[PDB]
Amino acid sequence: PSAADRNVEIWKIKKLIKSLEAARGNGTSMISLIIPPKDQISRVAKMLADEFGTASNIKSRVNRLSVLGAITSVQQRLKLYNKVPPNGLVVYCGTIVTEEGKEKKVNIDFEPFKPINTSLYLCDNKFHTEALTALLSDDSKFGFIVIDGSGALFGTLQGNTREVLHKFTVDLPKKHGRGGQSALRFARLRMEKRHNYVRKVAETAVQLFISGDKVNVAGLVLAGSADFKTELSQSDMFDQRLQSKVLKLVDISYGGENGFNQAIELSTEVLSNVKFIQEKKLIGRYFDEISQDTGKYCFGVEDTLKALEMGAVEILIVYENLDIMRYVLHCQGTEEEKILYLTPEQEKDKSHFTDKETGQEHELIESMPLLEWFANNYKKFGATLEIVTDKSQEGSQFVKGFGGIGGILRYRVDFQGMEYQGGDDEFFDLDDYLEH
RNA sequence: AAAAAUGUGAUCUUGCUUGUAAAUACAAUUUUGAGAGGUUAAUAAAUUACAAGUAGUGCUAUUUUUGUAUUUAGGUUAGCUAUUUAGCUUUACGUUCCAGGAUGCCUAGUGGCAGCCCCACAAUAUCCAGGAAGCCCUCUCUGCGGUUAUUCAGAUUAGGUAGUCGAAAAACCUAAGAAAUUUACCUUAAGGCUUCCUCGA
Repeated sequence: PSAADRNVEIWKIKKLIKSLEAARGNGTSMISLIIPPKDQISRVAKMLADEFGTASNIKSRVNRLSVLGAITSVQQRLKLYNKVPPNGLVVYCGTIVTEEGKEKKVNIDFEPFKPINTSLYLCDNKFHTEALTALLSDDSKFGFIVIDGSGALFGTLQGNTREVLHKFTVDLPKKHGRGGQSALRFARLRMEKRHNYVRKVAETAVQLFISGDKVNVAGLVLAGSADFKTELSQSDMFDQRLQSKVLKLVDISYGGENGFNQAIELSTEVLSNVKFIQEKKLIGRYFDEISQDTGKYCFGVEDTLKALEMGAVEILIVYENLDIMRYVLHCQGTEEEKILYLTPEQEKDKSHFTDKETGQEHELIESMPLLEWFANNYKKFGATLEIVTDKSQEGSQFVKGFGGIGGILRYRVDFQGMEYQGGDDEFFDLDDYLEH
């Protein structure tokens, strides 16, 4: 957990994904390997050796060469490291085709950030970036509490990554005491005392959840048996404003990386559901503002860039599937530089770059996507960047008018764009000139 | 050394046994491979002096004379072996090397030899046959050499895993196996397939 250092890793990952997708390999020449942490190398190596034997049996005399080369290449890199480093390793090997019929060979190994037990090895015509994108996802990990009579274990789950933080054990007074009699329910009193310790333990677990007056995980899930967790969940000290956040309580038996794991799996599907309703709560708030007719909320692709420059927008909303990117255009005269936002249809015809309705003359030299730009620069703007999907009806509503981007203002501002959107000076060509 | 003899009762000074004092090479060969603790154990003779007993002698014990001088010297501690002739150990009797002292006897001559104490006649037993080196067994180096946790990293294999071999090796040690190899098992998803009627200036 290091500031900015994590971001650098993210940068390399996104760059890698774009390059991996661009390159296409014929046949079975493309090999992708992901090695999880605390996973023995020898099992992996043996698996690679077994794969090598299979290729020989193929008898292709063409395909076999390509398959053997890929296998041998990955093995050489594997040989260099005696024991696997924490957070695992990712290795890509194979043969790819580049511009002008040139052959390009690739050997990349690096230490991935926070990927546990991916166990992915595939033979295919292209590299798989799905594991890489998991790291990139907006949600911030899952926090799990597994509670049992004989002990308590704490850990976190991110994507398909399993983490164990810390565990401890306490004991309830199990032996009643046949020989000594108090006869009166001193034991009940003892139980009551036990009850307070269970409460305190709850209180301590909660303390773990929040550090630095902040919460470690977006969602926290607790599990247990004999209703210790249900009781555990509702108490004044235990909630710490986090009680509302927890969705499912799951009854478990024989907990100890057994049955306890099952509780985690069911809770996660629901936790994803809370995000859907969390967005909905935002939505209800959004509609109330609409009723108000303040006009504080803005819309339009160009409006958002302008909104950030102003710095008046508290919340920035973007979609992963963004159909709008930033393109720089050269005038026929060559004396003037032009900036415009283009739809995928417009983006595809790079050489003409002309709108049918007006006959506009545009030439495209270099393009910079808006999604990557907004995420990198939101901090200087002061706005908060949030990512949402169009699955929700409200998301669809944004699509009909505003588009792939959304914006929220701290204070009511008229802004610029279409007349419904704001001021009439919707577009400008000033930015292109600075670059050139 | 041989001889008057009062004597001490005429007599002798005790080879014997008993108690006291001191002689009777070291090293090598074997044996622990070595150094070496256990050279473990056990337990050995004789010559001279004193007392007792007495085997001796009467304990103690005395005189004259003779003799340069009877001084000797040499050797024995001979053994074993063979029917006989004769052969023939530095003495082992764990193994092995080396003393050999006492008694008394034979060489004081005779034959050979210049001569002799030499060879023969060499001579009878004969106390100890002693001393020395060597610990059939315990620790160290480990003499068999081994025997090990293993890491390997390799070798060897078509290659893999194991074994074997090698290597870096935790450790341990132990009374000369005089040691031996055949070593396996694992994996191959589809492999490529045609013959019709000139007998052409």
